[PDB]
Amino acid sequence: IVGGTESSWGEWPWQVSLQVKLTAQRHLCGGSLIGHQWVLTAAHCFDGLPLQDVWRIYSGILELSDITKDTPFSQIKEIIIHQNYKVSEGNHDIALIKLQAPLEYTEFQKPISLPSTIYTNCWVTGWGFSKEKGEIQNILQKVNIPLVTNEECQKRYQDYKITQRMVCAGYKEGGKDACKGDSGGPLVCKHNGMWRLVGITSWGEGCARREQPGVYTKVAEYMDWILEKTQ
Ligand SMILES: Cc1nc(N)cc2c1CNC(=O)c1cnn(c1)Cc1ccc(Cn3cccn3)cc1OCCC/C=C/CCO2
Repeated sequence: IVGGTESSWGEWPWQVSLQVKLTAQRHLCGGSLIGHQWVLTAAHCFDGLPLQDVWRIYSGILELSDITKDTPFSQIKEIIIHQNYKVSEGNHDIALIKLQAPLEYTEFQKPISLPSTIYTNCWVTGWGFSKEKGEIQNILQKVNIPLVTNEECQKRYQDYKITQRMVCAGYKEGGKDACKGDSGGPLVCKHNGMWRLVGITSWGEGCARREQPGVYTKVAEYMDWILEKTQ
């Protein structure tokens, strides 16, 4: 997250960290807990070698440095990458993860409600870079960013097709955005006093540049797919 600040315990209780354990262990992507046994993330998080039994999913965590061998984690039972996703391309950047065991809902880990509206009060969170050529951040970062219309987003990225299945968010003069390592995490907005998952963090040209909004997978346009794959 560029231009954000530190979050607090329980503030974003659906945020998870997707890590890979090889000799060393590292955070690769964010995700959103959507049910006891389901996490939503970005398909591109799985672009690397499809190694077996390396992923560890951490929920109810604030600081990456607090993770040790005794910290509990979830494991992957199944990865469901959207069938039409293609590597190095934007469309359908979405994946479901079924966990090996159901997680309990607590004060510190709870699901984000899925969307069924002009959203105000939208936030993006994660442990990604705080600047374009940066590094993973230790404490979960948060930033408040306005949505832009798809017509405006398309005007900013005339070199790509911004589809109705994407949603964009950014400031005209930049400075606040998601970045590398935030991929797969949530873009949440308020409605009726309740948080809803509006987007999955996907892409931008650079990070936080003026007139270059972040591009997110628009969750509402994947609800039929989510319901089909989870039932
Ligand atoms: C979350 C995030 N935010 C920003 N601002 C930048 C980020 C990021 C982090 N995002 C990634 O690193 C990343 C890797 N693959 N992808 C994203 C998929 C992707 C999505 C969209 C597009 C362009 N497009 C827009 C509409 C249609 N197409 C391209 C994609 O992949 C090509 C390679 C992506 C490289 C990204 C480097 C910078 O990464």
